[PDB]
Amino acid sequence: SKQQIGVVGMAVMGRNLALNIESRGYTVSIFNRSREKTEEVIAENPGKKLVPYYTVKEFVESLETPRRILLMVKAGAGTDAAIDSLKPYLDKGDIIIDGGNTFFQDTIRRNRELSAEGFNFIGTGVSGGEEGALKGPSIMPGGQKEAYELVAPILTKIAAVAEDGEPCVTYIGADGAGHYVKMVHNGIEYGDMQLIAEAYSLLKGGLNLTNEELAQTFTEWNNGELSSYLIDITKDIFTKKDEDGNYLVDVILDEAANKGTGKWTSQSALDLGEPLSLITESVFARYISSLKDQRVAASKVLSGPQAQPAGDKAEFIEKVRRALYLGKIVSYAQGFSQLRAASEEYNWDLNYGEIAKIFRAGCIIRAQFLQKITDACAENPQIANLLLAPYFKQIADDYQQALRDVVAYAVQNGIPVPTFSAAVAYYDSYRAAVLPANLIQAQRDYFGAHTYKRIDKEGVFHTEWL
Amino acid sequence: KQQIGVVGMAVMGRNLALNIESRGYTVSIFNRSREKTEEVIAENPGKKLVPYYTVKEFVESLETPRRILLMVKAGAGTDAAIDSLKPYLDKGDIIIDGGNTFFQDTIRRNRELSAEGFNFIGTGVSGGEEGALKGPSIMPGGQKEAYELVAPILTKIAAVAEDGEPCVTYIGADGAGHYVKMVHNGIEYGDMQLIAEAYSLLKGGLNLTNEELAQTFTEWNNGELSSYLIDITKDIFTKKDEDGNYLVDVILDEAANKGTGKWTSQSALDLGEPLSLITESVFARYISSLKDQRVAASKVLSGPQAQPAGDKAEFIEKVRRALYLGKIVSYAQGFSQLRAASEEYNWDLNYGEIAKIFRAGCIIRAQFLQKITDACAENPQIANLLLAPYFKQIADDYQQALRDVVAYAVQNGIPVPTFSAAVAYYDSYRAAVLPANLIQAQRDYFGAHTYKRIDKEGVFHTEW
Ligand SMILES: O=C[C@H](O)[C@@H](O)[C@H](O)[C@H](O)CO
Repeated sequence: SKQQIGVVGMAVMGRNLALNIESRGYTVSIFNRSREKTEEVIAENPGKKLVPYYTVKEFVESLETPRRILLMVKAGAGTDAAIDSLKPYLDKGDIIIDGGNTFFQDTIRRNRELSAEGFNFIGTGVSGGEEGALKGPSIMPGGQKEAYELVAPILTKIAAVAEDGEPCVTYIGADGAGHYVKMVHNGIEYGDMQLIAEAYSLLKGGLNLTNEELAQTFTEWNNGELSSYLIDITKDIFTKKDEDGNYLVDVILDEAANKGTGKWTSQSALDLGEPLSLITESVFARYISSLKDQRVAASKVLSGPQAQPAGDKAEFIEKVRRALYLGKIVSYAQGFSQLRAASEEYNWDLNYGEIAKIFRAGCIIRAQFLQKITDACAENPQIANLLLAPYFKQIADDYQQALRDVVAYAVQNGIPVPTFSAAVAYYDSYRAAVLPANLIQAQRDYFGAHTYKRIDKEGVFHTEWL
Repeated sequence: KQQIGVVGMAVMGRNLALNIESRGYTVSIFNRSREKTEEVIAENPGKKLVPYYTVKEFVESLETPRRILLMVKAGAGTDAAIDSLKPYLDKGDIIIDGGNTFFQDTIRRNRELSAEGFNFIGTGVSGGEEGALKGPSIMPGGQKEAYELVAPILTKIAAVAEDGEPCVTYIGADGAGHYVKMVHNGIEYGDMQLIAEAYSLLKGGLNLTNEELAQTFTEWNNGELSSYLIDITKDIFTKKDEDGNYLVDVILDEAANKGTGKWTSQSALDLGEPLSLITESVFARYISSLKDQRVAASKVLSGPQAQPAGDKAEFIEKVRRALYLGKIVSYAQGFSQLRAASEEYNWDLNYGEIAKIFRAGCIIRAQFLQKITDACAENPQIANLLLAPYFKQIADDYQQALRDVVAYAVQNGIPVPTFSAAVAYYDSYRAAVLPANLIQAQRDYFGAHTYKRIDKEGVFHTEW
């Protein structure tokens, strides 16, 4: 007997994807380079149609042809090694799906090489954390359309489904487009978590709310326009205690770790000429959190102010709420503008409304907010920036004063607000018909004879400033 | 024979050649295009410049160990020029690439050439076309022995600081010099953006005329802010268009850079360094380049107008203080990046010596660099310039002005990305506890990533 699909990589996401597939009625072969993990999965899941393999040769031979193999291995060297191991055992026409968090340029190279060798390849993002991998993640596949059609049925079976019944999987585009979209999802996730962290800093620093009051505040916010998976889990985190009675949030070390897709999104913004300030400041905020020993030392020598009077409690809470929602809007406007720049550079003809649609459920950034983006893109598929869409434009009209008030309060109080700060600076630069870049261009001409253009005549000019 | 030859007669190369000749040396010059070489000779009669029209004759014209300064445009024309030189070189010869080359390419070339018995010095040269001619800041990395062999020539063509010291020094091995040149360029983008925000605040908040802006920048240039960029800025505000109007007001506000301004920030991202100010400066150029989008958005989006500025002299002083403290933060971030790069690429950089060669010749030259040199002399392995006594004092005295300026700008609709980043960085770096505890809790909740605790050792995971 042979199984229908095989999964390589039994760390949590891959094991949970295998169990997700088996839960839809499929029989699944599994393999992992560290064999003891495969034994663990079998011991922990008696009764499920998972069949373990302990060599790659036997794993491949166990699959119905054309084979469908999903790889969920560590990005980079590990993924290339897994593919190189499978190759000698495959038949032309076999289907390889790389669902790891792979850098998109690696997928463009791999798609080229494997398609030339006659394999059907799909590089796909998978988002949803441990629970979404098990129950239904967002799935963003790229590659040749013929390859996607060979796996669309199974990907649809395992993907999350939106409340309107639409599966959270769709063909993203050619070659590396799917892994590029997964990277941008992770960059947006970094930005949403830093925005929430700044709201927490503001409520705790400005109002001295207790953890119970922070949980109540996030619960109320989750009942309105801010409802999202990240705010829903935050409200839970603030009441969790350990075996001794300590709130976990207060004993967890404030050193935010990362696995790269945050840095990759920002490095891509820098390559594409996109001003992706909010997600990039979120990466830098994780980086400075990781300099804990330096911060502890500096906290003992550098001076600063104390928090200023916050005024009426409910009014302050509502301003922070409005600052957080408008901050999100600015972060996503920057992220979707980057998706357009990447689509143009890499020739993907991305469908932005469809990307937002698959993020309505499954993924970590899931929220009703994604329907607001889906609808703005449906109305204007090539909209240049979400801030121009009526819904977003009007929220900015209504909420920008709260955001400005919150940033001024935080700065006077010494509470760091890198992303709320960045959101104001971006909104005020994007709407500015004239910026002080005229001076920067005059300086470059002065010290380096770089030439500049004029607003009243054609051509390039160079001046003797003295 | 000549002690040194220059390859590439575009403007930078020809100027370097004239600088060297100006010091008393005879210089062999060569160029891929016979024309430019011919053009150069004509323009400077009497200057000892010996032209060669073949790479072979060019190389044989040089005293061993040969010193060949390569000033072709950083790109693929560099590997082409080296490819053409190799067959005529002898073991021990030295190729010196003065292009604005990406440091990883210099690391590759230095490794490849060494294996073939040739030395390779990748060097930054800062100062502009004019600086190259009169005295640039020179930042060379590669084999130290090769550097010491050509150092007599470099020390005579470099700019000189107040204390008489030439603005050149051995930076470190392989690509260390081109890495430092890159960071100098990142710091230059940060200084220009900080000045641009000060201009925005003075013009939008106080409605200063160009004459008043020039007067203000002149006064600032007399004190601690003294710098080449502030000196040229007051000249720009004084420059009138041939019709009595100011030229800066008709320049298109689309800031270029040419695909290289992003390198410092990309390296910060690779090294784990929070280089927010310089990076926001690159993003400010990127958004200025999206002019069609900005004009479209300006017809749709709403915002506040400038708020009452209050006393004029007080407002100007607060902006001055904000500018100086913002520069301190930008350099603190940049020197911390130099330490992380030194560790990653194994260079054992001397930070005080790097600050010393930036005192003159380069675009960021300013009195300020001496304060950094002083701090590094006292403490060569200082983790961050904010910890040095002089800088901690300025931050204690000027932070309130910076905070007042950012709050004013935000209420007024005036974008201040780098002043904003400076406050956020200062308030994050001094914070013993940040809200990253919630981020770690979230990562453990949704992806079981585990977390550390402040009261126990080890990695923990919670069934949330
Ligand atoms: O937050 C950063 C995590 O290190 C990173 O791994 C991703 O966010 C991942 O998608 C979580 O599953």
